[PDB]
Amino acid sequence: METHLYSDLAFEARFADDEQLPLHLVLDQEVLSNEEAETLRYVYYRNVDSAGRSTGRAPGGDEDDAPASDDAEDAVGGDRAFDRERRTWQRACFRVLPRPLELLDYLRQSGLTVTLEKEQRVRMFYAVFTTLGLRCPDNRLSGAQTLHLRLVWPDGSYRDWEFLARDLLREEMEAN
Amino acid sequence: FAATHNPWASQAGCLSDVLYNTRHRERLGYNSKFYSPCAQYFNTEEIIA
Amino acid sequence: PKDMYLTWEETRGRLQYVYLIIVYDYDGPETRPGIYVLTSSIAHWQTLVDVARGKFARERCSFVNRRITRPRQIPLCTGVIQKLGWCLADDIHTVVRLDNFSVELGDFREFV
Amino acid sequence: VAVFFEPHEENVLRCPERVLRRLLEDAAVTMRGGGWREDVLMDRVRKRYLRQELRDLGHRVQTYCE
Amino acid sequence: DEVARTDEWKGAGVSRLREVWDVQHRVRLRVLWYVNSFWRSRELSYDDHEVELYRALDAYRARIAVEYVLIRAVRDEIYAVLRRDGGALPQRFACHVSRNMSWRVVWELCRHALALWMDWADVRSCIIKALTPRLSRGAAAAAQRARRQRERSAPKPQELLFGPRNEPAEQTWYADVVRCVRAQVDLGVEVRAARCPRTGLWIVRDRRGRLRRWLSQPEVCVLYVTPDLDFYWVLPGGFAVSSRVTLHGLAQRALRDRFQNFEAVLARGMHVEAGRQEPETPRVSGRRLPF
Repeated sequence: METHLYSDLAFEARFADDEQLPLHLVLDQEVLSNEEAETLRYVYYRNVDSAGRSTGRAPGGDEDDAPASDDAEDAVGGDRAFDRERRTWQRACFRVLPRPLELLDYLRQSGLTVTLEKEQRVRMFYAVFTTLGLRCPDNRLSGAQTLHLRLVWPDGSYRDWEFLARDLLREEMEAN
Repeated sequence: FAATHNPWASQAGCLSDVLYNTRHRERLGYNSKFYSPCAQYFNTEEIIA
Repeated sequence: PKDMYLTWEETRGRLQYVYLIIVYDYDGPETRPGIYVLTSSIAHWQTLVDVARGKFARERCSFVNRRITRPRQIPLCTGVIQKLGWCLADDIHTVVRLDNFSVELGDFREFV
Repeated sequence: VAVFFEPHEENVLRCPERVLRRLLEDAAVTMRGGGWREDVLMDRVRKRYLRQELRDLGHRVQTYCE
Repeated sequence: DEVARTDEWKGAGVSRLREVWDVQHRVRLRVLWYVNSFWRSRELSYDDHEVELYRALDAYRARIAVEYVLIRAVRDEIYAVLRRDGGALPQRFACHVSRNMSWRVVWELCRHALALWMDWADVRSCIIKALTPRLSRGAAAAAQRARRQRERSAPKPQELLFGPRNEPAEQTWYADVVRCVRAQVDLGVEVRAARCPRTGLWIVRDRRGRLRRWLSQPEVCVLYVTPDLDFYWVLPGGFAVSSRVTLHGLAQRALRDRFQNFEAVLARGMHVEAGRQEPETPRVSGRRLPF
């Protein structure tokens, strides 16, 4: 719970350099296993734009459109392709609660006041509270953007889930 | 109290170093029977020792 | 006094040092300072302050909350440690009082 | 009792009398254009989004008619 | 009273909980919507024309399809070199063989296994997993240094008599094991391999040193890839066909977007020294009291 407020205020204070918008999430047994959620090191997100590459590169053109050409020496470009690939990810905050709970009764056990339209009392065995950012380039925002959720365990392996921006804001953007 | 009065013969990796430092003469290949009267001035592998 | 006494221990350390600790809880409107007498097996000051910070972080968040909710009023401190001496683990007596007490009137050492 | 051959770098397995090589080439060129196993995922997500938006049209035609 | 944003954040509460899926409909994660976020007070506009969704689905199609078009390139290279040599393949892997044996049926089983492996390709396979060390950080200088150390001249007696002492006869190979007695395909397989010094062929063992014993089984077929992207496809009897995997018909940033190997940063319980034996994981667990 406690990470959502902090990330809200952080994206508020960092809004003029990048116009990211907060995206407070919860993950549960439908996503990753409890053995995976007990050793989950950190998360990773990336605001890939609507039509093209990503946010962490030049808008028009780069030196990564070229073929790899199957060489041994600079197999994929060299180190600069590694730097471009490392720069485009941003680290979101992270908080995992590895005990079974109910979300609404948890938030009422904290100070918040959930007023849901009908009792969708969701139950889960472990709740990891994550909070991504999604970009608006101008103050408007296209629905054709997508996200890339990257979950990292300390062995080096990862998993990737992707979803668009349209389904995220299908009703809540239409509620404002 | 100048820096060096023979800057072809003093820097580590110059000519008269690599011609007369005995480690460099081992890495060049030389007859050890021939005595060189400059060996006593450029053996800073052992002069430092 | 049974009310002011507390510890975070099984009190099975041999040399039980004592420590006066007060805090400043700003959840009340003015202040609700919880005065406390604290024994401990631990003797060094700084690591004891770190354990107390681990135990009293609610008063620290209350302290920062007082700082944001009232800028003109200066927050004074958060708490002050002062050791008094040391005893033995059998010298306690359940009002809990001590039969022997070596004294050491230490200094008011603040902490946040 | 058993008889065999020790392996080498100069022993060669020949083509199978070109009666099976031709069906190998048939299987090569009958699958140059077909299921690429790439747009099958696009097919699944397009079918699922199409079902979703068609059911949304059902909710819209059921409520906006009132 | 300059009342804090935290208290109005909590007492403002959360509007509604909305779940959402991913694009492949695999995971389903839930999203909260707090009212006291600054999301409301920026007055954002929002619109989605359909051509942008079409281009987004095409770009996501490319991002999913890069692996399978690499596998299709592998299959095309196999068939290309199999037409190119004329059907005559050598034995590159050590296995004792018999002369009186039916071999056309092994060709039939090889075609069958090839079609089966093309049916069951996946992103967790040989060429992708062997490609992940190639995309790494220090791969460029490592391959350059290995190339220079390979392409060094014959040493004179000077560096042998006074210079420093000179100096990987085994390799870390990756394998896809397919098998048609049960139609069971095995994807992520690691094989230790080196040369047999009595001959010129390869010996394939486990990391334990099992001397991997599927090559005698007449029904399996294996694909081998090496870290220098040398290619091998071995039917039973030790005969195999070799090539190079060609990725030059593919973009670069797609390959780094898809499965570029990860680099980690420092968290708690990690050595600020580089490369020592770390202690255990942080391991925030629910079996203990969380302390």
